[PDB]
Parts: sequence; structure tokens; C-alpha cells
Amino acid sequence: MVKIRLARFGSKHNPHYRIVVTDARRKRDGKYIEKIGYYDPRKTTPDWLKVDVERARYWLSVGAQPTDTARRLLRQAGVFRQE
Amino acid sequence: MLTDPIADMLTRIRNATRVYKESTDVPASRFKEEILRILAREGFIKGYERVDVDGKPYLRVYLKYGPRRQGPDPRPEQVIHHIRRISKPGRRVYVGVKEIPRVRRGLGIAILSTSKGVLTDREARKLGVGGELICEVW
Amino acid sequence: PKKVLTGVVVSDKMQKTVTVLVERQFPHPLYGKVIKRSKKYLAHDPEEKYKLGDVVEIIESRPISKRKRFRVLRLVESGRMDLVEKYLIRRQNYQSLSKRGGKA
Amino acid sequence: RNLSALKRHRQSLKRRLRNKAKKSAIKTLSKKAVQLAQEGKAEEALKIMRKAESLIDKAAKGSTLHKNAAARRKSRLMRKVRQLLEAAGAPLIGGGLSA
Amino acid sequence: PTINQLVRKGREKVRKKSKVPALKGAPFRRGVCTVVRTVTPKKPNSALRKVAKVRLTSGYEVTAYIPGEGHNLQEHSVVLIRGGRVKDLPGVRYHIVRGVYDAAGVKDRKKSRSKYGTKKPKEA
Amino acid sequence: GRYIGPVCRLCRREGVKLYLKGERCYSPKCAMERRPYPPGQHGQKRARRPSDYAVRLREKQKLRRIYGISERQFRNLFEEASKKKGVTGSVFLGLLESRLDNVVYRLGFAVSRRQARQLVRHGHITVNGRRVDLPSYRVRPGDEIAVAEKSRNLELIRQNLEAMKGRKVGPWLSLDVEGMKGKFLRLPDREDLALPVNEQLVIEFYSR
RNA sequence: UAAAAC
RNA sequence: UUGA
RNA sequence: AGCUAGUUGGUGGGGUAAUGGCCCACCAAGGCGACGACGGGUAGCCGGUCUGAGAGGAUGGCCGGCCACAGGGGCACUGAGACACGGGCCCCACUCCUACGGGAGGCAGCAGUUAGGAAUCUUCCGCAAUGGGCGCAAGCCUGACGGAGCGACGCCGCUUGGAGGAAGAAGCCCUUCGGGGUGUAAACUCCUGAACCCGGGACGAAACCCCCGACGAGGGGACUGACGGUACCGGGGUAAUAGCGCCGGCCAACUCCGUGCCAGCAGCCGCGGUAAUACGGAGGGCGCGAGCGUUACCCGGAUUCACUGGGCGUAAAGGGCGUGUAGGCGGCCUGGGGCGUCCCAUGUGAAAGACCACGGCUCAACCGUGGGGGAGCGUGGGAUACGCUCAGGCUAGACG
Ligand SMILES: [K+]
Ligand SMILES: [K+]
Ligand SMILES: [K+]
Ligand SMILES: [K+]
Ligand SMILES: [K+]
Ligand SMILES: [K+]
Ligand SMILES: [K+]
Ligand SMILES: [K+]
Ligand SMILES: [K+]
Ligand SMILES: [K+]
Ligand SMILES: [K+]
Ligand SMILES: [K+]
Ligand SMILES: [K+]
Ligand SMILES: [K+]
Ligand SMILES: [K+]
Ligand SMILES: [K+]
Ligand SMILES: [K+]
Ligand SMILES: [K+]
Ligand SMILES: [K+]
Ligand SMILES: [K+]
Ligand SMILES: [K+]
Ligand SMILES: [K+]
Ligand SMILES: [K+]
Ligand SMILES: [Mg+2]
Ligand SMILES: [Mg+2]
Ligand SMILES: [Mg+2]
Ligand SMILES: [Mg+2]
Ligand SMILES: [Mg+2]
Ligand SMILES: [Mg+2]
Ligand SMILES: [Mg+2]
Ligand SMILES: [Mg+2]
Ligand SMILES: [Mg+2]
Ligand SMILES: [Mg+2]
Ligand SMILES: [Mg+2]
Ligand SMILES: [Mg+2]
Ligand SMILES: [Mg+2]
Ligand SMILES: [Mg+2]
Ligand SMILES: [Mg+2]
Ligand SMILES: [Mg+2]
Ligand SMILES: [Mg+2]
Ligand SMILES: [Mg+2]
Ligand SMILES: [Mg+2]
Ligand SMILES: [Mg+2]
Ligand SMILES: [Mg+2]
Ligand SMILES: [Mg+2]
Ligand SMILES: [Mg+2]
Ligand SMILES: [Mg+2]
Ligand SMILES: [Mg+2]
Ligand SMILES: [Mg+2]
Ligand SMILES: [Mg+2]
Ligand SMILES: [Mg+2]
Ligand SMILES: [Mg+2]
Ligand SMILES: [Mg+2]
Ligand SMILES: [Mg+2]
Ligand SMILES: [Mg+2]
Ligand SMILES: [Mg+2]
Ligand SMILES: [Mg+2]
Ligand SMILES: [Mg+2]
Ligand SMILES: [Mg+2]
Ligand SMILES: [Mg+2]
Ligand SMILES: [Mg+2]
Ligand SMILES: [Mg+2]
Ligand SMILES: [Mg+2]
Ligand SMILES: [Mg+2]
Ligand SMILES: [Mg+2]
Ligand SMILES: [Mg+2]
Ligand SMILES: [Mg+2]
Ligand SMILES: [Mg+2]
Ligand SMILES: [Mg+2]
Ligand SMILES: [Mg+2]
Ligand SMILES: [Mg+2]
Ligand SMILES: [Mg+2]
Ligand SMILES: [Mg+2]
Ligand SMILES: [Mg+2]
Ligand SMILES: [Mg+2]
Ligand SMILES: [Mg+2]
Ligand SMILES: [Mg+2]
Ligand SMILES: [Mg+2]
Ligand SMILES: [Mg+2]
Ligand SMILES: [Mg+2]
Ligand SMILES: [Mg+2]
Ligand SMILES: [Mg+2]
Ligand SMILES: [Mg+2]
Ligand SMILES: [Mg+2]
Ligand SMILES: [Zn+2]
Repeated sequence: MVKIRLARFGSKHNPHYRIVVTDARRKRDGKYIEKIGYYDPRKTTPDWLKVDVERARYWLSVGAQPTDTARRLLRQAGVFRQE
Repeated sequence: MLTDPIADMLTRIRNATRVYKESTDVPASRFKEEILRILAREGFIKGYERVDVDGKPYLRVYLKYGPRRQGPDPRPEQVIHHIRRISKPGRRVYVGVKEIPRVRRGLGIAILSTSKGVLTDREARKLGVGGELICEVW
Repeated sequence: PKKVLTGVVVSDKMQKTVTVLVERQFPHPLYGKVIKRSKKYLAHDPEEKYKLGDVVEIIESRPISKRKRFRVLRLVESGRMDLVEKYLIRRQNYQSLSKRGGKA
Repeated sequence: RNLSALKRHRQSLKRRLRNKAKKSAIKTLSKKAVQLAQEGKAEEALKIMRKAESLIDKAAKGSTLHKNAAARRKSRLMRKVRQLLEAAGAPLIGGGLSA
Repeated sequence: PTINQLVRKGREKVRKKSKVPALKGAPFRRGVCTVVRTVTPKKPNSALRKVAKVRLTSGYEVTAYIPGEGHNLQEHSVVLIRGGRVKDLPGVRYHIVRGVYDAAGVKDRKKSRSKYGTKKPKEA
Repeated sequence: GRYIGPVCRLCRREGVKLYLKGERCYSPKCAMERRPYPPGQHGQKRARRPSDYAVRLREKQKLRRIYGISERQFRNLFEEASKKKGVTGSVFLGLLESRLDNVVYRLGFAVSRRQARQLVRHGHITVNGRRVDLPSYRVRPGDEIAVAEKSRNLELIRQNLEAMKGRKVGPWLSLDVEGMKGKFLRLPDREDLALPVNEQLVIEFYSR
């Protein structure tokens, strides 16, 4: 099953992930299907978390299953807010 | 039979000017005539005109030269210091508009044959088209 | 889109199968000179409809056999052995190229 | 040593036998049917033909055949049968074959 | 050649023959000495250059120069070959590495020391 | 890193006066004053016509030796200057000149470059109030270069920053002799600098 | 004349 | 005879 | 230089998820090759990487994509998926157990051993983070991974001190024996203060879960750190690693002594046979600096395989001559076509890398974000000068 998860791209002690849509079976830093955001856990800049809400919503609409950490970040960015 | 009339012409010219001829005849063809026009307009030759030798169509090509000169060897400078053939039967050279070259930083020309007629690298560039790079003159 | 090619039927000694000779032209990658290479395709002809000398269109098809992966789309121009000739001859010169014998 | 998931093998051997047995039956009946038809015995040629159809589809319920594999067999069967019959005629029992 | 010609035969690439069949192009090859002769220079030279026949690990047997003032290489001395011909003694195309294995460095060498494997002398 | 050795012998080799000492380089006690000729056992013999190479070399050696930078760092800077848009020669100088260890020298906090270097290392310097002890740190326009408060009261910073009163500061820089802080106004234009060096030769040396 | 050689 |  | 029998095609079957000589009967006699078949050699391919002004040459380690393999050969079973590295069967080679009948095993997983080699590391910490499998969940497994360790192997940053100091110690080296050099270099004077010692001490970690709410949206609460008492902040605080190559020309840097075609140097040209800037040492000097040299290999310079960009009278190079096949090349005018060619739009050209910009670690290396590139190929539309093709015409080529 396809997933919305984090791919490590930073560097030693300098982790920067990419919120990605990749098949579940792929290596993590492998070939993903689409990038839909990024995440700097050490929030080293005012922009430490962006997410293409429209896109995330798209994939969720077709099966994509988020990691419990990706779900958390996707939420923080209002992917699930339905007000 | 000539294997390449266009080169034949550029040479007849190259040769005629190297001995400061006044004119020079070359068997006619629309295409040849077409190149002469470019040649005229750019001011490389004085001009040309249709004539008949032995009853067959030719093209007198009135050449141009600089003025007489000083010191040993008064022979004038050439208006055509250069005239080479690019495309040749059995090795045609075609270029895209972004591929048209610039002869001597512009002080020279390049005659291309495009599907919009025969034109200089500037004209061709302007109309935004490429074609067969015929020759370069400077 | 399924690829379409045009060529000459240079053989039909096969049941429901003709040999189409297709040619192509391209600028030599380093030398520029336009060079002309050519290849033979075994196209499918279920009705023995096409004959030697026929210029036809061939179309990328689903396998009919090992080797056969094309079907005759349509006849572009009837008879003209002038082309078939070149072929037969070029193949006939092969005789005079070994350690045996052939024709000049 | 000892990788407890030898159990997978242990099981494959059972499933193997379970399949091998379902197919052995399918084949035998398929023939039986084809043979009966090949002799004009339409009445029973179909009767048996239906068991075969049923057995095939059941085999496809699980891993045995499953898929278009079944379809293929049912197809080639009713095909051969209907034909061998229409070489004597009279589609009696009109079991599986339609109209 | 005409273009048609270049299109038919094309240009042929220049291949390069090695000067060091130290095999595997390896930077160095280890071997054991056979003889520890001496040779006569050619062209217009004269002296007793110190050479050494060596049976390499690379299944080879070749003569190799022994640079430096003097060595300590007997017959079964373990040596390291490094490649570098010697314009004078045709046949010698490698050098023994003074300072590695059985070939001791050079004594009293105070200048070009890294070559000639000589540790830095203490001074005070 | 860095040279660290007799520096006046470098002036004598390049035959020009380099100020690797600040004071003394002005005093007639300078070595370029005493024996203004190449160091060593031959400094007084007739210098043979230098080869086109020798010239480009010596010239570049001069410029590099002026900033006490390593041929390594010195080259990387030049290659960076080459890539960038604009007269490589100028850009190069602007870059060598944007080195904190140098800017500190330009603002007179230090009397020499070798000294300003140590000031930076020992943290005595600051950039925009944040500490920086990297001589190679690149000062950009707008940055303010000051002195660590904890340092303001230092027997040395006294003289240097005191003797700076009534002293002019390069056009691309502004100095506040009171608050012990200066500001990098803009990249020095080739003409703002007056170095006994012809960059063309340098650009040509790395050309070879 | 340095040597190879006598 | 060699070498320069 | 000729290759081919399942060989090429057909009909009917078999087989698979599915096309197909994939396989099998029967039938035809085909298929392929100088546009290089067949054979031999070598080799995982690519994004890219190194180099180059470019064209090009060389290359495919790390990272990402595809392929193949899992001691060697063959085979199938199970399953959505395998012909299955840590599953199965047989043959082979080997190793181990053997009560001699017979059994057990496969590190091209992490770490480690041994062998081979010029040469390549820790039998480490952790499951905290990311990702994966199973589970409703708690949670369990994870040598994938996140970290630390070793090696200047590479890249980047940094230190071995800063300022003042003699018309200039001693020592050592030259000397016209007057003096010149090492050299402000040293000793000294003052200043700062790497190392080190104390104190504080982190981001990376908010989810899963619990409560409210509807097991959702939303809100609230709790646990959790291997790296690590590390980074970093603050206080105190010592003046404290320098080496390596080179100095005849190319090539930056010169003198004395020693040696006497010797000992030796040497990349090429070459140097040494009594006064050698070329051998060795010393003083001095040049280069570079935690490195500097060497060897090996790639590109460059090499327009020295020349497409860009070469040549063949005497330098290497015109075939002994002709006839002629294939192929390459093709006079003048008109028309159709629109293959080559050119143009517009569009799709594709992953990520990383490369380029530009802004930004995060004090800088940088490194890294994040954003932008711009892009040949090639597919699709639709268009142009028609030149090349091609078709049709007609011409007589200046050719022939009669
Ligand atoms: K869906
Ligand atoms: K044949
Ligand atoms: K079962
Ligand atoms: K100021
Ligand atoms: K078939
Ligand atoms: K082959
Ligand atoms: K490149
Ligand atoms: K080019
Ligand atoms: K290549
Ligand atoms: K390749
Ligand atoms: K490549
Ligand atoms: K909630
Ligand atoms: K401190
Ligand atoms: K000290
Ligand atoms: K002597
Ligand atoms: K001499
Ligand atoms: K010497
Ligand atoms: K010497
Ligand atoms: K080369
Ligand atoms: K000849
Ligand atoms: K001959
Ligand atoms: K396109
Ligand atoms: K037309
Ligand atoms: Mg949300
Ligand atoms: Mg036929
Ligand atoms: Mg083709
Ligand atoms: Mg049975
Ligand atoms: Mg199933
Ligand atoms: Mg000699
Ligand atoms: Mg060598
Ligand atoms: Mg302090
Ligand atoms: Mg045959
Ligand atoms: Mg079939
Ligand atoms: Mg089928
Ligand atoms: Mg077959
Ligand atoms: Mg082969
Ligand atoms: Mg291989
Ligand atoms: Mg080149
Ligand atoms: Mg480049
Ligand atoms: Mg390239
Ligand atoms: Mg890879
Ligand atoms: Mg093995
Ligand atoms: Mg199955
Ligand atoms: Mg397995
Ligand atoms: Mg294993
Ligand atoms: Mg060993
Ligand atoms: Mg974990
Ligand atoms: Mg997890
Ligand atoms: Mg002394
Ligand atoms: Mg000092
Ligand atoms: Mg103190
Ligand atoms: Mg947990
Ligand atoms: Mg509850
Ligand atoms: Mg509830
Ligand atoms: Mg919540
Ligand atoms: Mg020199
Ligand atoms: Mg003597
Ligand atoms: Mg001796
Ligand atoms: Mg030497
Ligand atoms: Mg001497
Ligand atoms: Mg010298
Ligand atoms: Mg030398
Ligand atoms: Mg170069
Ligand atoms: Mg080349
Ligand atoms: Mg030549
Ligand atoms: Mg001759
Ligand atoms: Mg000759
Ligand atoms: Mg001849
Ligand atoms: Mg012909
Ligand atoms: Mg024509
Ligand atoms: Mg033709
Ligand atoms: Mg027309
Ligand atoms: Mg036409
Ligand atoms: Mg077209
Ligand atoms: Mg495109
Ligand atoms: Mg990309
Ligand atoms: Mg920054
Ligand atoms: Mg990017
Ligand atoms: Mg383009
Ligand atoms: Mg198109
Ligand atoms: Mg189109
Ligand atoms: Mg038209
Ligand atoms: Mg005609
Ligand atoms: Mg005749
Ligand atoms: Zn000075």
C-alpha cells in the first residue's frame, strides 16, 4: 500500500525530512511518487514545516496511509481540519 | 557537369576578385541569382545582371574593391576578404535558429536557405527561422 | 501510438507473411552527413493479400510469432520491382565476398 | 539453527497435496466429458461436463486455480464438447451449453 | 579522407602500451631477489650500477635498480618494486623502494630523505 | 595554518614594503629601510632579468603574503572570484578585503593583520553583537564589527583604538572610535584600494 | 694520454 | 680505437 | 565471412495473468548477413563523475534507478507475488558429525577470522529519531537505520602566538679579510591565551496512548534520548607540534667543501674522468604546509585519428593499369507531395548532482528552500528555400 511518510535528507545531526508519497515497500530514501512537503524537526528557521494540503488530501483520498509522525505533521498543517 | 554549382559560383567570384576582374560570368539558376541579391544588398558586389553567352543564360557579377594603396604593391583591399561554402553535396549542414552562427562578430554574413527564402543570418534570425547554412562571407 | 512504417515487400515465400524492407535517414551523429540505413520486418498478411514489389505501411502489432510483431496496415503503391531489384542484387554480391565464388 | 518458520514448508506440502488432488479430478472429468461428447452421447456428455465446470469454478475459489485460469479451462471445455457433439448432434440435457 | 570515408571507416582510437607491467597496474609489487648483480652503463657512461633480479608476486621475474649509496640486499631479500626505468641500463624498468621490507634505508642521508627511506635524525 | 616566521624577509624578497608589523614598519627601524634587498647570502648581487614566470609568481606571492593567507585558501578565493560575474581582478580583491581578520585590521582595532587575526581567534571581536573567531569569516555589507565588551578594557585595545582618534577610515568603512565599533559599508572598489600589486599578472599566473 | 690498450 |  | 533445424513461417493444440517456436504434433521451406550476420575478446547499464574552450576523450566507487547473482549446475512446490541469499528436492566440489548404514552446512547481511594483496576499520552503543513486519492496542522483532570507534583517505575550518626589540649577541656559513649572510630572527619587555580545570547543559520529541468530544474535526494531559555530561554558554587559565620537496634548462631558488666516468643523479635534454650552481654534505634560498613527496592510472597540453581540427612530388602516405558491381555524389525550368530540414504548441526529460539566489550550523566543508536550465524522443499544427520523391519540360553534361 502507498504511504505518506518522512524521508531523511538532512545530514548527520542535521536532519531534514521530506514528507513523501512512496510505495510502502520502497527503501525510505528511495524513489518516491511525489513530495508533498518538508519538515525540519529542529525548527532551525521560521519555515520548518510546509505541506501541500490540497495534495495530501488527494492522496489520502486514494488510499495513501500516513505514518503516525506524518499524520501528526499533516494535522498541524490543517490537513484534517474540517470546520 | 558541375557537382556543386553554388560552390562553383562562390569560387568563380573568389577567383575573379583575386585578380581584380571587373565582372565575371556564371551559369544561371534562380537559386544562384537569389544569393547574388543578398550579396548585392550587403554591399559585397556592385550588383549583377542576366546576360546570354553563346545563347545560354549567365550572370555577369560586377565586383567591388577598395581604393588603390600606398607603398610597395598598390593593389586595393578586397570587399570580399572571404567567401567559403558550408553545406556541400554529401555533407549538408542544417541549423536551428538558435544555431545560426555570427560571422566575425557581425562584420560578416552567413547566407542560409530557409523555407522562407534565402536570407542572411540577421534576416533569418529576425524571422525566427533556421535552414541550410549555405556559406559565410566577410 | 502504435508505430507505423513504410517499406517494400522484398519476399513472400512465407505463408501469410511478407518481408518488408523499411529505410530511414539520419544525420550521422559525429560527421553530420545524412546517411541512409535500412531494416527488414516480417509483417503479418493473413490473406496473402500483398505481393512482391508492393510498397506498404506496417503497424506495430501484438506478437503473431517470434520475429513477427507487425501487420500490413495498407498498400501505399503497387508493383515496382526497381526497389526489389536493389535488394536482390545487393544480396547477390554477397557471393563474391568469401573464400568460395560468386558474381562480379 | 532451527528457524521455526519451517512451518511454512510443513504447510506448503499440505496445500500442495490439496491442490494436486483438486486438479487431478478436474482433468479426469474434463476428459470423461470430452470423450462422451466425441461419441455423440450428449445426454451424459454434458451431465459430466457440468461437474467439471463446477469443480473448476470451485478450484478457483481458493488458490488452486483461481482467476482466468478457470475461465480458460471452462472455455476450452465447452468449446471442445459443443464441437465433438455437433458431429452427430442432438444437444439433449442442454446442461451448460446455452441455446 | 572524404566524409563518406570517415562515415565508413571512421577514425581509430590511439591505444597505449604500458611501461610498467607491474601487473594490475598496481602502484607497487612485492618480490624476492634472485641475484644482486652489478651492471655496466651504456651510451656514454661508466660505473657499477647496483641492480637486482626479482621474482615478483605477480608471477614475474625482472631486473630492478637499487638507488642510493649502498644497500644490504642479499639473495633472498624481500623487496618492494615501484617502477621507474633507468635511462642507462636497458632492461631495468623498476626501482627497489629503499626503506620497505628487507631493503634498509640509506645511512647518513640527510637531504632527499623521503626517497631513500631515511628517518629524520634527531639533533640537539 | 598561516605563515608564522620572519616577515620582513618577505618584504625584502618582493622588494616592496609590506606592513606585517604595523608600527616599526613606519619607523626607520624597519628592515626595508636598513637593507632593502632580497634576503640570504646573495641579496646584494645583480638580479638577473626575471622570466615571465618569475614575474607573475613574485607578483602573486606579494599580494597573497600581504594578507597572510594560505596558497590553499588564497586559491579557492580566486577561483570563486573567477566564477562570479564581473572583472575577476576586482572581485578577488573585494573578497580578500571582506575577510574579518582583515576588516578588523582596516578598522584599526589591530595594528597589523597577523594581530587582528589573533584578536578574532581569541574571541576579542564581534559581528552584529555575536562572537566570531574565524579570520576567514566573510563580512557582508551592513555588518557591524565591534569589540567584545569583556575585552574593551584591555591594555592593548586601549592604544590601538585610542590612537585611532582623528584617524581616517577607508571609504567603504565607518568607524565609531567611542563605541569601539565600525560598519562594513560596501565592497571596496578596485580604486579604493591602493595595493603595490597588478592583479592582471595574478589572473595570468593562475592562467598558466 | 682520461681511458681501452701496448 | 672509446668519450668530449 | 558466411550462420541457421525449432531453424523462418503456417494450421491445431499445450502452457501462462497474458502475447509469442515458449513448448508439441502436422505442413511449407524458409530466416539472417559487408547497413557486418556467425565467431572471438572484454564488460553489469543509467542518472551522473573526472577532464576539456568546446566537440570530445575517459569512467560508472559512494548516493539514487533498473538488471543479474546468493558455493557450482538443474528443478519445481507454496503463494497476490519466488523458481525464493538467512525455504524445499537432486547432481557436483568442499567442510563437519558418524555406532560406516547415514546425516549437517553455505556471511556477495552486521561485526570478526583466515588466505591473497601495495592496500581497505569495531566481534562497539541504541531502537531515542526515520522507515519496515505482525498486532484492535499495550507492544514485539528490525546489525534497515540513527550514532559512536579506527585510518590526514578526501574536503572544509583551526592552532604552533601577537606588538616592541641591535647601523644588528653568540654559534654556523661565505670573504676582496674591510666585511657580507642567517635577521627582528633569538635572548629579552609587555599583551592575548589553544590545550587544559570548574559550573550550567541542549535541540533533535510529539505522536502512538489516556480524558473530553462522536474511537472523527477540535481541545487537554502523560511517557520516552543511543549520540551524552557530547555540542554549546559562563568562570578560571599555560607562549605552547613543523615538516616535506626542490634550487643545470624546461622551472621560482647559489655558494664552499667533499668526491674524481668513481660513489652516484636522471622526467626529457643529460651531469661525474681535479677546482661540478646537475653526485654527497653544509650555509643560504624557492615552493608548499599537517602535510609534503613518490608510484600507478584517467583527461589535458596532443590540430599527434584532425567532426570542430591534419595530411600523401622529395618528410610516413596514390592502389602497377583498366573494366566495372554495390554504395557515395548529381545540369537548367515548372508542378504535386512534404521524408529529410526549419518553426509554434504540448507531453516527457524523477530525486540527487551541476548553475543562480536566499537561508541553517560562529564561517566553511556540509545541508535546507526556491528558481532557471536542458539534448533526445511522442503528439498536434504550420513553412517549402535547399536535399529527397513523383510528373512534365529543356539542351549548356554525356552519348550518337
Ligand atoms: K480512491
Ligand atoms: K548465401
Ligand atoms: K488449502
Ligand atoms: K561607526
Ligand atoms: K501455435
Ligand atoms: K559478435
Ligand atoms: K563537466
Ligand atoms: K565544437
Ligand atoms: K562514452
Ligand atoms: K560507458
Ligand atoms: K557517459
Ligand atoms: K484528538
Ligand atoms: K571557556
Ligand atoms: K613561545
Ligand atoms: K678536490
Ligand atoms: K670538470
Ligand atoms: K651543488
Ligand atoms: K648537491
Ligand atoms: K594524454
Ligand atoms: K607505390
Ligand atoms: K597489388
Ligand atoms: K518536440
Ligand atoms: K513543391
Ligand atoms: Mg489538520
Ligand atoms: Mg506468401
Ligand atoms: Mg527500423
Ligand atoms: Mg487419472
Ligand atoms: Mg488465490
Ligand atoms: Mg659520463
Ligand atoms: Mg616514471
Ligand atoms: Mg578572559
Ligand atoms: Mg539455407
Ligand atoms: Mg495459440
Ligand atoms: Mg492462450
Ligand atoms: Mg524456439
Ligand atoms: Mg561478439
Ligand atoms: Mg564481469
Ligand atoms: Mg582539445
Ligand atoms: Mg567544463
Ligand atoms: Mg562532453
Ligand atoms: Mg547504485
Ligand atoms: Mg563464497
Ligand atoms: Mg500457484
Ligand atoms: Mg527466502
Ligand atoms: Mg547467509
Ligand atoms: Mg599478506
Ligand atoms: Mg525504532
Ligand atoms: Mg516505528
Ligand atoms: Mg647564530
Ligand atoms: Mg617576534
Ligand atoms: Mg596574564
Ligand atoms: Mg513507543
Ligand atoms: Mg477508554
Ligand atoms: Mg469517547
Ligand atoms: Mg490530539
Ligand atoms: Mg630560475
Ligand atoms: Mg681529491
Ligand atoms: Mg668513490
Ligand atoms: Mg636529487
Ligand atoms: Mg669540485
Ligand atoms: Mg642550483
Ligand atoms: Mg637538479
Ligand atoms: Mg592546459
Ligand atoms: Mg585530440
Ligand atoms: Mg600531419
Ligand atoms: Mg626515400
Ligand atoms: Mg616517401
Ligand atoms: Mg599511379
Ligand atoms: Mg553507380
Ligand atoms: Mg539537382
Ligand atoms: Mg540518387
Ligand atoms: Mg516553384
Ligand atoms: Mg519538388
Ligand atoms: Mg516533414
Ligand atoms: Mg521539449
Ligand atoms: Mg533532475
Ligand atoms: Mg550562512
Ligand atoms: Mg533543487
Ligand atoms: Mg531545444
Ligand atoms: Mg512534431
Ligand atoms: Mg508534426
Ligand atoms: Mg505545398
Ligand atoms: Mg526529368
Ligand atoms: Mg556510344
Ligand atoms: Zn617591514
